[PDB]
Amino acid sequence: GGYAGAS
Amino acid sequence: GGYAGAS
Amino acid sequence: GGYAGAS
Amino acid sequence: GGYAGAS
Amino acid sequence: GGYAGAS
Amino acid sequence: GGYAGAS
Amino acid sequence: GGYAGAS
Amino acid sequence: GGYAGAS
Amino acid sequence: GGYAGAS
Amino acid sequence: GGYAGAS
Amino acid sequence: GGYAGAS
Amino acid sequence: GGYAGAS
Repeated sequence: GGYAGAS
Repeated sequence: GGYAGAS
Repeated sequence: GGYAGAS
Repeated sequence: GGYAGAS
Repeated sequence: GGYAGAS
Repeated sequence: GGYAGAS
Repeated sequence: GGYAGAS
Repeated sequence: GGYAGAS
Repeated sequence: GGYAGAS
Repeated sequence: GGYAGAS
Repeated sequence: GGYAGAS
Repeated sequence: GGYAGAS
């Protein structure tokens, strides 16, 4: 499983 | 901003 | 399962 | 944000 | 079984 | 089993 | 940030 | 900034 | 089993 | 598993 | 920063 | 700056 975020 | 993920 | 959000 | 999981 | 949520 | 979260 | 894992 | 990862 | 996190 | 971040 | 590991 | 790694 995984994830990615950007702000 | 944004977020995504899965498993 | 998964998800994505953006603001 | 988000969450996912399973078994 | 499993689940996913996003807010 | 597994999981993934992102905030 | 994010987290993922499984067994 | 951003973050990503997986397992 | 394993894991990964990023902040 | 792995990760990458940038600010 | 980030962390990962497994066994 | 940035960081990356894996195992």
